[PDB]
Amino acid sequence: INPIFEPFIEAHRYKVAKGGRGSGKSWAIARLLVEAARRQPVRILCARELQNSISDSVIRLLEDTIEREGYSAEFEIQRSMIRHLGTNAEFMFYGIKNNPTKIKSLEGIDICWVEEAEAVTKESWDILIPTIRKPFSEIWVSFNPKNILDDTYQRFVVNPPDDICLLTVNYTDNPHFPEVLRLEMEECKRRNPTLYRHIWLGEPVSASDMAIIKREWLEAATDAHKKLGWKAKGAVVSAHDPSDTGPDAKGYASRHGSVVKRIAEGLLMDINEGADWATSLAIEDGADHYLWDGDGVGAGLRRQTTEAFSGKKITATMFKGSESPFDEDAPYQANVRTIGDVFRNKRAQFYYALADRLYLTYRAVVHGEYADPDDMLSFDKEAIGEKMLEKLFAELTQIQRKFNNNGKLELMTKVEMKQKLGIPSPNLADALMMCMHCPALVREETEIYVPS
Ligand SMILES: Nc1ncnc2c1ncn2[C@@H]1O[C@H](COP(=O)(O)OP(=O)(O)OP(O)(O)=S)[C@@H](O)[C@H]1O
Ligand SMILES: [Mg+2]
Repeated sequence: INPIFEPFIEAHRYKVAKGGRGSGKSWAIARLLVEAARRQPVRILCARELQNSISDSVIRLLEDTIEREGYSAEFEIQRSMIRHLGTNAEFMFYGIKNNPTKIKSLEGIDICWVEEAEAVTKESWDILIPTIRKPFSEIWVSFNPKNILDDTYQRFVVNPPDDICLLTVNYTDNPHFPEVLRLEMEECKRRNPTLYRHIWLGEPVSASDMAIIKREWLEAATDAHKKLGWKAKGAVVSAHDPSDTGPDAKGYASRHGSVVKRIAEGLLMDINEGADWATSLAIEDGADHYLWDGDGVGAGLRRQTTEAFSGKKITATMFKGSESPFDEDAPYQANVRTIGDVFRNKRAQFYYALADRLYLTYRAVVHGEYADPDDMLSFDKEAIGEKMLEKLFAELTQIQRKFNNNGKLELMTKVEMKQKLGIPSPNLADALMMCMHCPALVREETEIYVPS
């Protein structure tokens, strides 16, 4: 029984163990709760976010603990209950999302153990915590941190309650760390060091101090046009990131003026299938302007792209993020500082156009500061879909500035991100970034004109 957990023996309203995989927190807590039940007539609620069947709960772990220590003859074991025959202590097992009503009605709970608590949503906490209201009752929590902004992390680490005993552990704190897990761990440490730190050292995902777009801006910008009462006006712009020859999904983004309407991923496609997919989406979206990344495997797509739009007045622009910024000799607008003095290249230029729109939108939504909707950006959540919106947000928050020896704004490249961060190429984020750019001049009545 790892001495690190000794503080959980003392009385505290909150006992929270956070750590990486194989750290021993589950075995330690099960052991302590079993020893408590042997000695006090405690009612113990074992809760989790989702319990689709009893096998998803800790009941088996508790049974194994009982048998391991040789306490079997002291207990009654049923499908969904464990009871001590001497104290009448009782364990019960419920999923919060499954049985919210049952949970609210439970009486006399002395200890609540929330396991796998990283999955527990704010709404679940808000249901569960008020029910554990007996004087001297305790809430025990074990979790492997996910994102620093997830409720469980915010609730117990960043903005903690009174009387919390917080322990942080990892596999190095587990004197019984088994070989099978050690092998997985060392394998991971070598293959993906960043992932290893998250999984095995229990470090939550959080924003780099070099990140350019904050999660909270993206949350505010979600349906900002509904929140603030404006609607989409402008051209429809679509963009395609053809990715590479690797596994990473291709990307597509489309907006109608300041309202983003579609974020799509292209899986198991070659370069031509991907271009066909993306140009078809652009047509379906009624695009006036289409861009695609020409810096890599996309450099040869011009003919297929313009062919796909034949007969339709849709501009087609090859975006090369490595090029000097668009309009680089023009004055920069937030002796004269030019756009070219500020941005190293187009990739930086348009990622900052995106970030600037998002920040303005954030200040409008959250701080009530006025801004022209044309300068904002809103995500139409119903149109895009929660699933793809979340995928996009997870990529956008990883886009990082890097040091630049001429004091220009420059971002880590997709290749660098994969190498350093151990993540797939952020192709949805790049597709969205590219649709920030509108270099082709057009009118219903006129030619397409591409100044340069
Ligand atoms: N007190 C102990 N005695 C014997 N073996 C232990 C003990 N504590 C941990 N272990 C072993 O270490 C392994 C991991 O412990 P766990 O408690 O399951 O860690 P964990 O932090 O809950 O892992 P995650 O986040 O579930 S993968 C167990 O499967 C046991 O094999
Ligand atoms: Mg565990």
